[PDB]
Formats: sequence, C-alpha cells, structure tokens
Amino acid sequence: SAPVVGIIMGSQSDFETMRHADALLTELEIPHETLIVSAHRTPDRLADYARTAAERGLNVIIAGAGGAAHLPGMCAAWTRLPVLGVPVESRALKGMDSLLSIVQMPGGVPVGTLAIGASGAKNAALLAASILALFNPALAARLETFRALQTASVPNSPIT
Amino acid sequence: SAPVVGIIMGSQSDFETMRHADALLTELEIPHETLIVSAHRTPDRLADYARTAAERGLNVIIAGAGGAAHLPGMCAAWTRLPVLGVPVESRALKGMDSLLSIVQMPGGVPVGTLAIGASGAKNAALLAASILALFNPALAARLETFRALQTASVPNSPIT
Amino acid sequence: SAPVVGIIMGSQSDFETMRHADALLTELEIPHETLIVSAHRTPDRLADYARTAAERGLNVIIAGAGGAAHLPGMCAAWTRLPVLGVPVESRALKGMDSLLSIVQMPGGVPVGTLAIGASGAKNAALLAASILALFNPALAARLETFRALQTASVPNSPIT
Amino acid sequence: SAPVVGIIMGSQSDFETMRHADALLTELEIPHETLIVSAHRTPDRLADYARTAAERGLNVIIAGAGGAAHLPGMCAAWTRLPVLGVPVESRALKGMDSLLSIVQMPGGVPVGTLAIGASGAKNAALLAASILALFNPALAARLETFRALQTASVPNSPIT
Amino acid sequence: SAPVVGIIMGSQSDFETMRHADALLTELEIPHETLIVSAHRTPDRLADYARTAAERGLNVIIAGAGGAAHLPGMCAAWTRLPVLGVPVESRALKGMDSLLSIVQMPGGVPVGTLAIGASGAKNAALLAASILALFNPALAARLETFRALQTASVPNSPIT
Amino acid sequence: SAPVVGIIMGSQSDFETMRHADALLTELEIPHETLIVSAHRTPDRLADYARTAAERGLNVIIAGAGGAAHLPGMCAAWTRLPVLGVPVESRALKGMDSLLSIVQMPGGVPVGTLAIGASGAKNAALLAASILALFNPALAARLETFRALQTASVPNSPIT
Amino acid sequence: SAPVVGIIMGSQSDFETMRHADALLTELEIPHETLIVSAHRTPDRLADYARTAAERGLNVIIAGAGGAAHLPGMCAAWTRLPVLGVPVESRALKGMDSLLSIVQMPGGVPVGTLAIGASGAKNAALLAASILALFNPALAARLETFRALQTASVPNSPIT
Amino acid sequence: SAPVVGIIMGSQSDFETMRHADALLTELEIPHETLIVSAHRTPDRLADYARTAAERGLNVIIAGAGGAAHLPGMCAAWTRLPVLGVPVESRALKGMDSLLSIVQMPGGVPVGTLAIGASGAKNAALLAASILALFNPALAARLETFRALQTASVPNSPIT
Repeated sequence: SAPVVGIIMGSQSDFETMRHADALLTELEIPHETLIVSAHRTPDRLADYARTAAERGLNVIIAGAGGAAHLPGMCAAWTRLPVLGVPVESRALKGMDSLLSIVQMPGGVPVGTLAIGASGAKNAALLAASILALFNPALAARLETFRALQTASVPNSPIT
Repeated sequence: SAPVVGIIMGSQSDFETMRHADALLTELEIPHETLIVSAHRTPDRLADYARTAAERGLNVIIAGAGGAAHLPGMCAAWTRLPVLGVPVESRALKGMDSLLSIVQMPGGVPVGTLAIGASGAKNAALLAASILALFNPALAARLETFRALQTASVPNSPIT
Repeated sequence: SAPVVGIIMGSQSDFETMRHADALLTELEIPHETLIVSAHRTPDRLADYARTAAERGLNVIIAGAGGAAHLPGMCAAWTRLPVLGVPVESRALKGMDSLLSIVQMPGGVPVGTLAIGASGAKNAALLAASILALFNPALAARLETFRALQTASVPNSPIT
Repeated sequence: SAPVVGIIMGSQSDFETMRHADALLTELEIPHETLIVSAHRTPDRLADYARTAAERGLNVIIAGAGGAAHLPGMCAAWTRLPVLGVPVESRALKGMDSLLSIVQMPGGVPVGTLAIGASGAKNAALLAASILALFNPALAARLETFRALQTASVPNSPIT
Repeated sequence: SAPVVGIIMGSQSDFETMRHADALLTELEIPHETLIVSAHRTPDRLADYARTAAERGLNVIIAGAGGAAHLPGMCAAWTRLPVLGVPVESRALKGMDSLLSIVQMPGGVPVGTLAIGASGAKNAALLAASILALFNPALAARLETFRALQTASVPNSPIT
Repeated sequence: SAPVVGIIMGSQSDFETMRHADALLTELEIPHETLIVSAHRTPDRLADYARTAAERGLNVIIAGAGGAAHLPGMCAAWTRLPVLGVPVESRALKGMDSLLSIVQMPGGVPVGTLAIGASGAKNAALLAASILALFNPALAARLETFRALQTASVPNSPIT
Repeated sequence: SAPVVGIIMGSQSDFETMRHADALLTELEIPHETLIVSAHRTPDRLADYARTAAERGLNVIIAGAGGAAHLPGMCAAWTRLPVLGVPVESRALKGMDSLLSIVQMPGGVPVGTLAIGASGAKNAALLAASILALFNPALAARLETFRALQTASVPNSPIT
Repeated sequence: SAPVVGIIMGSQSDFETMRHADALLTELEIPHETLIVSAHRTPDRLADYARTAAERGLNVIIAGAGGAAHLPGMCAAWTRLPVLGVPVESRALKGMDSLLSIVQMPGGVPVGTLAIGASGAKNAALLAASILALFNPALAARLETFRALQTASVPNSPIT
C-alpha cells in the first residue's frame, strides 16, 4: 500500500531512535516509508523530498535529527504537510541542542516537536496516527484500542 | 459554525500568548473555541473537556501553559485527538520550565510541542490548520495561499 | 495497620528510586501503601486516588515521576493533603526536566519538592515523618532518635 | 495567639517575595511570625532560632533565600520540624541558583521546596496550612473553602 | 565594487544585530551586500543564493539567525565558501537556542560561529576581514591598523 | 607541625575528590588537617570548627561539598579566615548544583570557588599555598619551583 | 601608600561592577590600584602587569571580566600571587558564560572565583582583605569590626 | 612543505579530539603543524607562537581547549590571522564550559567556533580548507571533490 507517512533521518545512526516510530506505524497498520535524508549533506534531496511529499500522497512527515538539528524545520519550510520532529540524543549535550534546534521555530513555519530520544520517536508515530485517525475510521478504532489497552495494562503495584 | 479546534489555557494571563493562536485560526476561517481550563485549579473541568472533545466534534486541541505546565499532557491523557502544546514564557525561567514540562512526554501519550511564547501559539494554529487541511480542500487552498504570501512577502533587503 | 502515607509512581522503573521512600517509612514504623498510578496512562485512576485519599485516612502523599513529571502536581490538584514530589532521574536530561516539571507549580496548588533521585525519595519519607510527628508523639520520639543517631554517626576523619 | 508557623528570610529585599507567604497565612488565620534570619550574616541567630523552634511551639518553618541559598537547609539541620524552602529570584540567574541550592539536599535532612518567587512563597504557606490542617479541624475546613473558591473562581473564557 | 562578502539574515528584526557586521565591513572598505534570506520562509531563495555565491564572486558569507537558527547551516550545505554564523539574541532563551542551533554542526559541513548578539556580528565581519586579508595586502594593512588602534585605545584606568 | 590549612568535607565519598588537595599540600610541605564535617548532619560540629579555626592557628580552610553544597558558605559565615570552596561532582547534575551553591554567595561573606571536581581540589590547595606564600619565604620559593617546573614540563608536540 | 591589591578589568563598562571592590578596599583602608587591562585587546599589557605584580609589591589581584572571560585565568598564568576572579554579568547569558570561563580552570593554575556581579566584586575585596589580614594585625582588627557590624546590623523583622 | 595551518592544543589528552583536524588536513593535502601550547601553563610560549605565526607563513590557526578554554581567544589576541576554536568535551559539564569560554568573545577579537568534540575538530579543518581554497585553485578543486563525494555517498535508506 502507498505510504501516507514519511519517516526521515540524516544518518544510519539516527535509526536506533527512529526505528521506534517505524515499529509503531507498522503496529497500527499505517503504510509508510523510511528514508535517509541529510539536511546538511543532501540539501537538494531534502528540497525535492519535501516539495513533492504531498503530491506523492504523504500526509505526515516525521523527521529526526540531532545536534544542530535542521532536518525537521527545513522539511517544514518546503511542505504544507504537518511535520513532526524528533530530537535525537546527542553525545555531549544529551539532546538539549537537538531539542532547541527543532522546537524553537519562529512563527510561520511549525514543527510539532516530541521528546528527546526513543520516547519522542514512538510519540511522533502516535501523533501521526491521531492525525490520520481524524479521516480514517478504521485507524481511529485501532488507535482507540491501542490507547485503551495501554491504560488497562498498567499494573496496580510495583514489585520489590 | 461548530468548533473543530479547541484552544485552552490555564489562566487569563496566558491569553496574551494564546491570542495569537486564536487570531490565526480566525484569519484562516477555522471555527474554534477559546477557553480557560486550569489543570491545577480545575482538574475535573479538564477531565470533562478532554474526554468529551471528540464526541463534540473537535479535531485538534491547542493547549498553553507555563511553569510546571501540565495542561497539554493531561489533556492528551484523556483524548485520542492530537494535542498541540504551547509553552508560555514564565517570569523566572523564561519558559524553559514550560518547555521541558510539555515536550518531555513519555512514550504512549504524545503532545506536539511548539516554540516558547507567541511564535509557538501562532505555529500551533498553523499546525492545526495543516492537519485539518488533509481532509478539507477549501482550507487546504487557504493554507497554501497563507504560506505562499508569507514566502512572497519577505523583503530582499533590510531597511535602516 | 491502615496506611497514613501513600507512595505513588507511574511505572515499575520508578520503583528503583521510590523504594528508598518505602524503606524509610518502614524503618520509622509508618504504615503506608505503595502503588503504581500513571498520570498519563491512568488519569482516571489518579483522579480517584487523589480525590479519595483523605477519606481513606491518608495524611501525606509522596509522588515520584520523571521527564514531563505531572503525577505530583495533578495529585495535588485533587487532594487537600500535602503532596511531596520526587523527581526521578531521566535518561537524557538527568532529571532537570523532572525537577522543573514538579517544583515550578503556580501559586495555589503546592507540591513540596525534594532532590532528584534516591536522596529525594529518602527525604520525602523523612519530610512525611516530620509532618506526622507533629501529632504523633511516639513517632516524634522515633524521628528524634533517628536524627540524633544520624548526627552521632558521622565520622571525624576520612580514610585514605 | 502564639505562632505555629515561622517565616524567615535572609534580608529585607527577600520580603518582596516572602510577603506573599505572610499574607496567605493571615488570610487563613494561621498565627505566625515573620522574621529576618541570615544564614551567612547571622549564623548563630539561625542556630538558636532553629534549635528552639519546636520548644517554642512552632510546627512548620518557611524559609526563603536567594543565590547560594543556604537558609532553608541549615534550618532543617537544626530542627526536627518540617522546613519548606522558597527560592528567591536572583538578579543574574533568575533563581536557578536559589532553586538548586535549596532542593538538592542529600538524604537525611529534607527541605520541601516550592517554586521560584512569589508563587513559591504563596505555595509554601498553603503547604504549611495543609500540614496543620491534618490536626486542626477548623483550619482544615477553612483550607477546603480556600481550595473550593480557587477552583470555582476560574473563568470559563478569556477576556480581550 | 562587486561584493566579496554577503551578509544575510532571516528578517528585518535581525538587522538590529547584523547592522554591526555591515558597519564594520564598510569601515574596512570591504565591498559587500546585505540581504534578507529566510531559511524557513524563503528556502528556495536560500538555495539559489548559496549555490551561486561563489560564481558571483563572493568569498565569505556571514549569516545571522535566531531561535531555531538554520540559516547559517543550510547556507553552508549549499556553498563551498566559508560560512560564519551569528546567533541572534532570542526573546525567551536569550540566544542559547540560536547558539546551539548554529554551532553544533555535525562533521562535514562547517559554520564558524561567533558570539551571541552584536559582538558576534562585529566579530563575524572582523573574521571575514582576516580571511580576505590573507590574499589582499592593502586590506591586510588596514586590518593591522584596525587591530593596532583597538589595542592602543584601551584606557589605563576607569572613569568614575 | 601544627596545621595551618584545614581541609573539610561532608562525607567519606567526598574524599575521592578532596584527596587531591591533601596530596598537593603535602607535596608543598604545608602542614594541614583533613576532617569530615557535615553542614547538614553535624551543624554544631561545623559551627565549633569554623568559630575556633583562627585561634587554633589555621590560616586557610578548604571545604568541599556536593549537591546543595552548604559547607563552604557556612564555614565562611563563622570564620574570618579565607575559605576556599571545592564543588564536588554530583551524580545527576554533574556538579552544576554544587558549583552554584558554593560560588553564588551574596555580598558580605566570600567563598573563593574553584573548578568542579579534582581540578578544583588541586587548585584550592595551590591557591591556599599562594596565600601562605605571601608571608612564608621558604614556601614561596617551593611554590615558585613548582610553577616553573609545571611550565617547563609541558611537551612541545602530541603523540599519535 | 604603595598598592598591595590590584583590581583589573577589561573595559570601562566592567567598572560598574568592579567599583564595588574598589569601594570596599577603600572602606577597609587597603592601598590598591584600579586599572583597565584587557586580555583580548591588550594581551602584552596583561603579560607585563601580571609578570611584575609581585616585584612591585602587590599581594593579591582581583580581576573582573565578562563573556569569554579570560582575564583572571591569564593573569594567574603569569603570577604566583593569588588571583581572585569576578564574573561580570553579560547581556545575553547573564554571566553564566563569565562564570564558567573563570571558575573551570584546570589543575595547576588557580583562580578563586566569586559570585556573578556586584556581590562577587564586593566579596573579592573582602576575600583579599581576609588574606592580607593573616599577616597585618591592624587590618585583621578592622576586618573583625567589619564582619561584626555586618552581623549586628541585620534587622530582626522586615519592614512593610 | 612549509606549514600553512597550525593546530594547537593544551595537552596530550586534547589530541584525542584534535587528531580529527590533523587527519582531515592531511586528507586534503594541506601542510600543517600540530603542537602543544598551554594557555595557562605556557603563556609565553603561546604569546610567541601567536605573535610570530603570520611571519612564519601560517594562514589559519586551529586551537582546541576544554573547561576554562582560553587558548583560542588568547591566540586571537596576538595574531591577525583567522583563529578557529574547537571546544573539547569536559568531564563534568560535557563541553558547555568549553563552548561558552570560546564562542562568547567580545566584539573586536574573533574566534570562529565549531561544535563540541570530534565533529568540531573535523569541521575546523574543513573551514580552514575553505578559507585556503579562496586563493589556492588546486585545493579548491580537492575540496569540491570532497564535498561532492560526501553528498553522493549518503545512503537512501537505513538498515534494520
């Protein structure tokens, strides 16, 4: 089935984080593509990817980047689609640079930013699902089931 | 027209920031409601608002809060709808507390987080518009026009 | 004996930290309950827990959470009891997000916040003990003994 | 009436913040004393104040300090009473120094820490009230009324 | 004379900072152009500007941006010329976001980063001058004179 | 020989850091004492230590502490001697809490603060030596020799 | 009288801070010189000042700088005298850059660092006084009087 | 061949980072020298190195330092050449002290600052290459080839 979410990242090393988005989309049966696009080393690849995303049938882009993390914001500059950004944990600053580089977009070009690291990647997929669910009833039901199970599965007391 | 976006905030003082979301939705002719809901002072109001949002026909919630900013995350805990979070600038820590309290959601319950302050409020409304545009062609064309004008209006040189 | 302190946390992983509160209450012979309550995944469980705590005979709630740490503040929103908050150390930001999310409560709904990590959990239990001691003379004597022994047990010189 | 809460601060300039604690205790009719005690300039005054607090009939101490904020922690070192700490906003670091100096107490000697600034001072008084309410039924009813009014008074919509 | 340095910035508001670079280049008689190029609002303008800079005869680009500051890094992605980056002071985070977004470039695509604000803009122009001086003897002598005067003009004692 | 520097710390665990001060004083033949004094668990021991230091013949106190690091500042509150403070690296915040708790003393009561960790402990000893050298010519010569050797011993090129 | 303390700073704008050191030394009748020495603009002036300080009869140097604050550390590199460092509050980062640039000296070359801003300047002068007092009995008595008055003058209650 | 870039660092331990600059210059066939120069332990070596660099035929200096990182800024104080600064990751503060100490140079004396750690060292070499390429066509072609290969070598999809 044709992809409706694009997951992009600058490097193979980012996939240790972004794989969590990939897995969650698959769990919710959301067709998607998962690609490497580097803002700094392949800027024309990024421009083409972002400019053509909507016409290719993508509805949401999930972009992960670390350090001076420009991939989500520059993707948003070229597409009218919602772009969700995942800050990848960086070695020295532990993703604080990633986070500020992604979330602090000036007024006019949004990036919906999730938590640093694997939690954020999982949540970017879930946020993409909640967006798609607004106009896909079958997915909405699967997401409802997912949320209800998550709630029902929380234990009542810890183990010593 | 029945609202499809809810803008909520904890206090009247937050409206100095959140009015920028309200104004943008009005500019794009997106029916919305703008309300005060305090996570800490009116937790049952929040629970009811979030639980019933989807059945009332809301599609996106934009929530702003400052300091120990819990409103967006608690809203997301009770609704399956996408929740967008705006960190309001706090007096002492200039919204760094707001930002971390909103963006660092654990895996399972997302909040798409925007920039600290007015830029974030504007961008939360634009992000909501881009979500709604996925299944509202007239709005999608208005959003295209908004982005095109924003791009075309940037001057080429600064004024002294 | 019926519990007078409730220790709550969002996950099993938090218990590595919160076990230190549990142990200290037991050492001072303070009856308590230790439970998992997730602000984000079980918000109705939290509402019920907090709203009924006083009528169940609890006097103090100790709540631990990490990241976007909303459990202590939302517990405080629903109960009139004193709520003590323990920031759990987070992977990337080392509990700075936990701390700011808990301590920066706006005026009107307090959370007494302790240090990041195990020290904070131990101290939340000791602070709960000092509160209970105000109207329990036997406990006051046990706490006095504990403090005096702590002071008397400090060595006079380090070992090389 | 004999004081049951002591509010202490290092300097006159701290009173701009700590007056909010004083006012709240007065509103709830909690007898208290409001004093200047400097950890750095009057350390023997502090030692005497803290050592004798319980025998004088105080039940809770609220201590405010800024910068290298040692007053709450040193007070706690000398009293078995609960000590609540208010970080005063500092000029350069906006209370981040105050906050870390107060909240990061090692295990064994607690300080329940509130938010930076006026919100923290108000909440320290409310937290003291919630402690006293555990064994003062008339006060407990006044605190219930305070919280109920706070909740009921939140507007439903913002004003322009 | 044809420009050999390009000064670019995302918005008119950035010129309050970047005018200090413009003024310094004028003082040293370095032909330059001063332009608005927004990474987020005019990404194709940026791509064209950077791609063609060298063929137009530019030797150094000075780029200023604030918040999620992507302009310098994206410029560097498209040109082989040295790119110098000036973090513009942001309202909430005082340029800490600007700084991390610019300086933390991954290996392979450099941005030489200067201080936050006006000092950085002045120094970006001086750094550009020192680069050009390596192959322009007349300029090298003017830069020597500038540095010598700066050194000689420092007073020996402060004024009351 | 009677001690002229006192090295104090709150716990045995601090000695992993403070041992570097101890060793440097011994290398420069400065008689000293090395003790455990806890600001929070032995506050009367601290008061007595600091109040009597000068009459016992101490000239400089080196105090190490971590977290909410109050030992150096409270020592300074009671003694007229110069007090040097060493921030001990803390687990979560890596000594940023230690540093701010020590260095940000309000006007009136100084602590000369050194770097976080072992470097700071070594430098506190060297700073104490430079103070003592002002009125001990033999020590001044030993310190001169130490500094000259340090300078002469720096290699000219690194090894691959 | 010949100066025994040198107060140096990089620029006239630093004097707004460093004048508090000057005033304190004058109050205690400690002969001193107050000079501008810029590490970055007058590095040879600095090298000469520091190299010759001891032979001129200076005993302590107090150095203030902001931003990338190198003056105290470079002074310490060239003199065997104790160097005390005052971080001047910077516009954007409020002296956090100043503080880290001064306090984080590697082992071997100390700078005793005081608080950011005016408090630090006052305390640098007081710390210099406490050093000189170790071998100047008349000054030691004046410093005792200063500390005693500071302690005795603290009010017991705040004014409204 | 005579060196045209000087790579300097304060210690052997810094070479684990600065070796990445050394390797990149060799890859691009840029003759260079790699030396240890300590700002704090060999300040006269630094003064001589920096003051004579241009007359020795150096065109660019790359300087690495950590902690209170003064080497790049003091090198820039004495040379008219462009100085590029590499913040070396520090143990406690993970290079945040290094970064602020290097990048926050006041107006008048620039240091072009690169990222914390190995990325920054690689990029300082690449930035030096882009500077030299402005007046060395053979190097410009090698740099073009390097950049084009970097772009062409980015994979299109990650591996699971």
